Amino acid sequence: QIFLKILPQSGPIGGIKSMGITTLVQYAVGIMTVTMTFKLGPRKATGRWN
Amino acid sequence: HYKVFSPAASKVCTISPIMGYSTPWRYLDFNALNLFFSPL
Repeated sequence: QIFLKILPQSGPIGGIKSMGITTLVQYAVGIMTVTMTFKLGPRKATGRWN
Repeated sequence: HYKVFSPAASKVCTISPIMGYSTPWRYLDFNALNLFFSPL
């Protein structure tokens, strides 16, 4: 399993008038590329007429 | 016998009456795709 989340970022804290603990509004995007290999077996030989 | 094949003609016929020779020999004919491939 591949777990993804966005690392939270803290809001400003300091001389501003009672900001309080907040979190920066951040969302993540990306391109997830998956490559699967499949072993493949040859078709069985056939001797039918039809 | 080598025979002469030559019918009489005058109903639609060829441009001209045909003629040829028939030989005592037989020959092989396998000019067909389905002879080499089964349906499968």
